[PDB]
Order: sequence, then structure tokens, then C-alpha cells
Amino acid sequence: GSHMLRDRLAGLPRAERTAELVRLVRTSTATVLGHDDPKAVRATTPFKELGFDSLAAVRLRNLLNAATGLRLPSTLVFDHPNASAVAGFLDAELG
Repeated sequence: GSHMLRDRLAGLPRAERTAELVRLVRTSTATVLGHDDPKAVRATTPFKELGFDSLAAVRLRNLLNAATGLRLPSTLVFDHPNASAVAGFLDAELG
């Protein structure tokens, strides 16, 4: 109906989920830079290059919060070389 939304959220497969969070992570990531340009990301892009450290590293984690439910690890933007990774760390956090 509609309320089933959630059910669908936690009802989607890992793939779709990853392919979903990824897309978000990508846009979100680039968003942290203060720009809506995904062309500046390919999932497997260098986060460090993207311009992530602490503020930009948190700004993303802050948004990613609405993409996972938690505050994500402060190292998330450290152990993750690219978004493709973030998708994982987040997935593992979702699983």
C-alpha cells in the first residue's frame, strides 16, 4: 500500500541496496563538497581527492546518517578508499 515503504526499504536485496546506497553515497559524497555533480565521482574514486578529511568527512557521515540510520564510524571516511567501499561499510552496518 504505502506504509509498506519501510518493509520495502529493509525488503530490498543486497544488490539493489548496495547499488542504491552507492548512488546516494556518490551524490551525497559530491554533495559534501557542496556540488551536485556525480560526474566528479565513479564510486571507486579517491575520497581523499574528493576533499574529505574531518569537516567534509563528517558532513558526509552526517548525511549518510539518513542513508543508514546510524552515525557511521569516524573512520568510515578513512578506511574507505572510495565510495564503492562506503557502500559496504554502510551495508555491513545495515546488516
